[PDB]
Amino acid sequence: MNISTIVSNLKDLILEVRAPYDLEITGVSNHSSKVKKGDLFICRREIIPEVMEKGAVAVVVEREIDLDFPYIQVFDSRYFEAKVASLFFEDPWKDVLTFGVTGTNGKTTTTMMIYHMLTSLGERGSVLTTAVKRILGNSYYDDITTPDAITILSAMKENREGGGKFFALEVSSHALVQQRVEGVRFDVGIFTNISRDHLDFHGTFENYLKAKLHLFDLLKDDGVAVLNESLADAFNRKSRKITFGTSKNADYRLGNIEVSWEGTQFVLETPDGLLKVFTRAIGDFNAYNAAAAIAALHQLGYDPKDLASSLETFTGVEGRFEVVRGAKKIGLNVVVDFAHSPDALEKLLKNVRKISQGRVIVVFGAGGNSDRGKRPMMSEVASKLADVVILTTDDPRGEDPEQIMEDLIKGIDKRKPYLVLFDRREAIETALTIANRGDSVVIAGRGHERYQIIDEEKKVPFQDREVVEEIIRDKLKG
Ligand SMILES: Nc1ncnc2c1ncn2[C@@H]1O[C@H](COP(=O)(O)OP(=O)(O)O)[C@@H](O)[C@H]1O
Ligand SMILES: [Mg+2]
Repeated sequence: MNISTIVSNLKDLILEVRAPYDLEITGVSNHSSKVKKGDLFICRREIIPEVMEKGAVAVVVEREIDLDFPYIQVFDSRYFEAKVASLFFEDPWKDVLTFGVTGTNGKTTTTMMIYHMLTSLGERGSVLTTAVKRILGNSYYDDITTPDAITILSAMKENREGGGKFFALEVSSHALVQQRVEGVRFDVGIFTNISRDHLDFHGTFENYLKAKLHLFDLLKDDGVAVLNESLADAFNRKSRKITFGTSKNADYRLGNIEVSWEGTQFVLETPDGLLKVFTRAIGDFNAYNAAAAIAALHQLGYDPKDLASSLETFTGVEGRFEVVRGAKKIGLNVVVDFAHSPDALEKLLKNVRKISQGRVIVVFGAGGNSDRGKRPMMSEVASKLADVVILTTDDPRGEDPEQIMEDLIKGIDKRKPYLVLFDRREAIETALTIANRGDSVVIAGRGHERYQIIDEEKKVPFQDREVVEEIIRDKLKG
């Protein structure tokens, strides 16, 4: 990539070029920590001198630099980033069936199903969500809540070069703001749901919604919008719509949801046929995720029946309704989830409620340095929908843990039996003991998380699911 190529292709973003038509560019980077030699560095709104010695050929910037150094000055750094990136990796999206999945809820599950449902129906590609990155064959499991434009596009160019014709990507409501995914074009576009409350919230609801529709700008004029029925009319653009839902007039229409410890069983009316679907993952919410997929997928002449038979193998996402099926070995069934909203909490308990023929006991705490006030109402939820509530320490990052517990304690209905134990290890041990023949013990807050973060920097090992299994191995022992 010449600078001549950049300027040429992307001229209108660029305000002023003070740089040789020459400076071949070898890579792109956003953090100083990460600069290679020859890369172009993009300075987001002192460091300039630093990043140049580290080996930077030139630097993008939003205001006048005034330094001896080769620099493209742009109208909007962050946008520019996306766009450049798309070039330097050479638009990896044209060659690969790309999927973007946004919504308030169900991003990860829906994306992961797509992923699973393609590999499983034979095929090779790549997924990239919050919870699971699989870069080609590799499941490079690691640090992916802080990806930018370059990291995503990077990872789509491994996919294509390594010969996969599809990339399944979760489009965070966050990420549409960054503009992380602005240099992309998607072949399909799933929009799962939208909350009218004050979950996932920026402005009013219209600002909240509009920003989530933007995805469909970023959509190939070839490809399709896969929409929730309840958002039918909101679709302000002019492209292919496929609806799903329960209304009798949605393109794909899902029916008799039947959640049980074997999983969600539902019945989906495709607009050419009709079929049983069984996912193994538990939760009624899992039917609008499944439906959204069998739609998007089958909107490319994949035989439905066969797609539907895919979902059978899908056993949820690690840390999301993870049943410790290995607990029946005692006398109990145990659920690990990650719920850190009043909301996910409620959904969970209702589902364990439906599915559980017995008492439901809930171990949870709250994370340091999220909302301080959404805390006592998290307890409020659990105080209602659960027979016994065991309150334990979570990841009190910065926060002093006993100054979290106070905040949580207010929402507990003091009339019902609640129990407070500040050591997660003992909370869990206890709940297993006080719970009976065939009760359900649910542990929330953490999920697949691998350490408990007490100190900003000082953290001990604690895998929620595993400690459970540990205590069970120990009880059975004697
Ligand atoms: N279609 C849906 N409608 C309502 N709630 C959902 C849906 N899909 C998932 N959820 C719930 O929302 C929470 C987060 O969903 P998740 O699959 O993690 O998407 P995200 O990655 O956007 O959080 C989960 O605890 C789950 O119970
Ligand atoms: Mg998420």
